[PDB]
Amino acid sequence: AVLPKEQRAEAGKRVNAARNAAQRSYDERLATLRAERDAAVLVAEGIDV
Amino acid sequence: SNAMRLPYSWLREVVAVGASGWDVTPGELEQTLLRIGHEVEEVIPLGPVDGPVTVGRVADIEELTGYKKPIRACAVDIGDRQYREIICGATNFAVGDLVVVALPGATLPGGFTISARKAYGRNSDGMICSAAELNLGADHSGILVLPPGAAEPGADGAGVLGLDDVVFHLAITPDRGYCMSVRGLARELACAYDLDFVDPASNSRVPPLPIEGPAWPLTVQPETGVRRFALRPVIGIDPAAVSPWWLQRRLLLCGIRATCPAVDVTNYVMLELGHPMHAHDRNRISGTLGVRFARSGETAVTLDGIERKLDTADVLIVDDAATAAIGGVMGAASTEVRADSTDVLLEAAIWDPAAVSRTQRRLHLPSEAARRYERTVDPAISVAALDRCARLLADIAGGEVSPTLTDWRGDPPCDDWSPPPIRMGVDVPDRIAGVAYPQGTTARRLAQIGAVVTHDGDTLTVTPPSWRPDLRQPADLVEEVLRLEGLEVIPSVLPPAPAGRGLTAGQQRRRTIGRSLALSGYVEILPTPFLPAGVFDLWGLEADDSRRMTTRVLNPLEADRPQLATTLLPALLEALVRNVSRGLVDVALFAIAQVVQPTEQTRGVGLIPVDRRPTDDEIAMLDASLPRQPQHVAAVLAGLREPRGPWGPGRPVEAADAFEAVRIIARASRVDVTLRPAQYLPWHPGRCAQVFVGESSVGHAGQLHPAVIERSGLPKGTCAVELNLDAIPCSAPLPAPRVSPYPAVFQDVSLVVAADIPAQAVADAVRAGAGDLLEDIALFDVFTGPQIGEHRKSLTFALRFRAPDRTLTEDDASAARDAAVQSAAERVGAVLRG
Amino acid sequence: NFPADHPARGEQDTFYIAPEDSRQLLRTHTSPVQIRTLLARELPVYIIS
RNA sequence: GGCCAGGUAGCUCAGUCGGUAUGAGCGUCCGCCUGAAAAGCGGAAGGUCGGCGGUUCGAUCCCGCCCCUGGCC
Ligand SMILES: [Mg+2]
Ligand SMILES: [Mg+2]
Ligand SMILES: [Mg+2]
Ligand SMILES: [Mg+2]
Repeated sequence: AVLPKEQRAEAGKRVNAARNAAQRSYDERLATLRAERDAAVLVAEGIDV
Repeated sequence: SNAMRLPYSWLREVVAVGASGWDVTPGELEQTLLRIGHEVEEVIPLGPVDGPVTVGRVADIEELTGYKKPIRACAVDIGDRQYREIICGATNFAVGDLVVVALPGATLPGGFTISARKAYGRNSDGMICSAAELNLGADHSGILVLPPGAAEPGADGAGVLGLDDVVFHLAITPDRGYCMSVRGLARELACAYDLDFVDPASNSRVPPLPIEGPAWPLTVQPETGVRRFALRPVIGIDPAAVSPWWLQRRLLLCGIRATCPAVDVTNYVMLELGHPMHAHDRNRISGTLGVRFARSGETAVTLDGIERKLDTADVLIVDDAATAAIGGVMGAASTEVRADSTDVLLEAAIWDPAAVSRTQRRLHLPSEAARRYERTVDPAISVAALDRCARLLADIAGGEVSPTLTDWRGDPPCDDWSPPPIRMGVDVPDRIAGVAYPQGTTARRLAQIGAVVTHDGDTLTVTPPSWRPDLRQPADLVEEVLRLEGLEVIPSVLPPAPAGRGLTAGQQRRRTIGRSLALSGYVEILPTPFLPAGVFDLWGLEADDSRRMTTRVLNPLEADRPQLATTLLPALLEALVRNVSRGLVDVALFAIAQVVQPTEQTRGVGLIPVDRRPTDDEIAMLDASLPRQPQHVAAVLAGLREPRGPWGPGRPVEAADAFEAVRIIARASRVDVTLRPAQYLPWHPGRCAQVFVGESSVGHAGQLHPAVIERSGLPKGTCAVELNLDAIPCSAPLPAPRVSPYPAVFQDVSLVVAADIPAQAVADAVRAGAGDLLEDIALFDVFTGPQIGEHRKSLTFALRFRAPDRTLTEDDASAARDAAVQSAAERVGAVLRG
Repeated sequence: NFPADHPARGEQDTFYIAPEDSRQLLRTHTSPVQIRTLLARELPVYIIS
């Protein structure tokens, strides 16, 4: 926002590419960790019903 | 809709023709209308005003510039030698117009006192009033302009406006289409007050105009259901003429805006007599007028300028060039009366009520004409209403009535619109009412409403009038007599009901289940049958899960919630979130309702004739066409199950509390259940039990899956239960306990098993081996210490042995215990603790 | 005794079951339960629903 | 059916017509504190700004369609 108007297009494009790379890694890691939780829920928290 | 609005003054005038001097208070009129069956939605008195409210004439206008909005400094003639200077922000008037002036000292509704003001650098000596400021009508955009000749300057405003009037807003039931007019309502009041009625549609009140030849060539396809179609011209009307104030005022108080004399007259006569009327510019008609069904893909532009997609069941009026009207719904723009129209062809038609209903609902056009035609219009008054229109239009617009008339009345022509006669015993209304009416009551009341009545001994032959097509059966005639005599005369006596069987076992069980859950701390809710959007996606159910096979509503109140519930849990979870989100975090809810579980695609059954009873096969077919709808009981829990207090911090909800809910329901149903580990969304796969009665599955209980909890925004640890009550058979046990007077023997037994062995399986094996000497068994210890071994557990049961006919020795009890130990070794692999 | 294509039945706005013209709906009153009882039970009938 | 006005945190609501909602009151959490609490003082977390697309380097904000309430037929 504080950057000059002439520089916002170039810099903003590099920020979004880095931001999307981090967001991409987070999304799949969240899915991986959720899948592991769902796979381990039956045994780790089982009870005698 | 069913709304009928009319001013009392007009209703009184029509009643007073046959009952000179008739006049009742609005409170009594409202009660009389209610007593005979007409719902009064609102009674709206006009005004009131007080002080100097007078008619004025705008004699000059000075435009005041330099302000936000255009402002006018007006010199207004109020009938004396000193014109008043009045400031007004409205722009809908010109020099020479008649207006209504409230002078300083006047009081307008409500409590608005008028005084001289200093506005826009000028001195305003009063105000020019709008219809809304006078409580005459709703118009507030501009001020009220009276038509030329309505009064002279200086005339009393309240008198010219008739502000002592009262407007009645009625809701007419769909069996009384004849009451959507002053004619019908006045006739009803004449019946209620035993007055002589002069029919405003009769030849004495509307003397027939000459009939010297046809008015316009016409072809009618009788398959359209049109019963009558009449035409008469009025030539040489004055384009500059405007309807007189008495006519524009009555239209306004009935909710209709005045536009021009030709249209105003057709609307006025429609309100007066109940027969819709339409004015065509005859000079814009090209060739023969034809009444026919619309063809596929045909369209027409109605006089509102909107193009209408037509159906082959829509009835039209057409000429050689274009469509002239959607019959009984709205006229077309092609023949519409315009400001320069000078020759008019008036249309008085009777359309098929069902055809109009279908057409107007498809096109969303519930016009004043359509809602009358769909409730049936009296076909006998078509030419009367036509002649009434023609004579009134010619008078107020300076025209001439043409002595020509076209009047199609069917092939062959119908010269008598009498419905079929009805035979009824003279005492039938007395029997149904339980009242012995005075002699001749039934015949007098039925003649009052317009029927022809003849006596054949004890049997009446009743021919209803043409405006009462709702009178078809003796029961219809009974209602007429009873409502006019007043339902208050009907006594109150209890019927002779037979000895009943009371509540069924299922109805009784539902009460007992609800009492037990409530006493155990559960709060009942009423579950909504519409599923939250995408709830099964939140649960992660498979695409082929039977709960996804839902019945869907075509027109739900929320377009994203059309499906009906196959399970009660979504509605319970939604109520749990409502409670928790508002600060009530420790909650236990339950519900008892039906679910909707279809077994096929939505399949309908054709209409079965209602003149007979449906056969048992037709009944079973109607039942088989419906989705299965069994009764369920369900519950949800979150937060603390036991509250904190001076005993301690309380106890959070756990899966065992859901299992206990199952046992509460089971004890209330007097059935034995078993619980077995299961996997079944949305439950936690390690904390889920499937519930069985015998070998039949009846539901599930336990803790909800943590992923479902996260995606659904539920409290952590939320637990749930759902059982199918229809799958639980109604039981009626008859116990015969035999209390043994001999002492018992107490022993405990400790057995080591694999961790996956259910404790109930160990108890079952112990019971099977111990035999009949075992009176009671109770688990009181589950030990997984280090001396036991990994993936194993020690269980200790308290055993109570008692013989029915002797005292036992310790060896006798130990022998039964040892057989229970061997039973457990064989069935669950148990090892005696050591 | 509801007439077809009439305000006595058209005004009665009803939750109809999809698709259109399926002749299946959510009941607008418990009166159909009374109709079912008259078909199944011998007269006289004194029934609450 | 109209051009509008509205959907924003767990609740009730402010506020932004492009790159931080420096959001409020209450709700949740931490510290001091208390035997344990709460208030008080000092601090944090939490919204993907109604849904789906589009424009754009980038949209709570601009455009389209749709869902749900209000002004009102
Ligand atoms: Mg009747
Ligand atoms: Mg909110
Ligand atoms: Mg604190
Ligand atoms: Mg704080």
